[PDB]
Amino acid sequence: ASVYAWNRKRISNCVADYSVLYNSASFSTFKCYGVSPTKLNDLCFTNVYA
Amino acid sequence: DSFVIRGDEVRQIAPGQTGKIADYNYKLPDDFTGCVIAWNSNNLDSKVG
Amino acid sequence: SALGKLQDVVNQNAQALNTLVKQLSSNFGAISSVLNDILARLDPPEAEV
Repeated sequence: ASVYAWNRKRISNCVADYSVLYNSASFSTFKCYGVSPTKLNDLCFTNVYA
Repeated sequence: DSFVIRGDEVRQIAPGQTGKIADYNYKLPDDFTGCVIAWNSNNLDSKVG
Repeated sequence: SALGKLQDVVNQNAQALNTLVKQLSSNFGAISSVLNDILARLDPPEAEV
């Protein structure tokens, strides 16, 4: 979608492997603010939105 | 410490940075003292092939 | 209210202890008031801050 009409998708009731996101070199910018990138596999979340 | 990296990866040679060469190639300490020097080497470290 | 002086001392000490214990719940401008959350969520360069 365009930036004025950005698409928001809810993520819930799943187990997420974020290790495939850090190790992938396809992303020019992978920058996290309130959480470490390597600790994402060790935590549980709700209210996940993309 | 001498090495050759990409143009966009010069930001990752810094304390406290998240990156690819920062984690798996060259890591700087949080309390690092010293200087990082970077210069273009397209004339010498590149080949047409 | 005959024994107000002793009850006053007990109340002041209990209240001050309560205030101390309560001050742990404040983040003081940090992301969280829990140290375990910060240690489990962040890398040491920002967890240090």
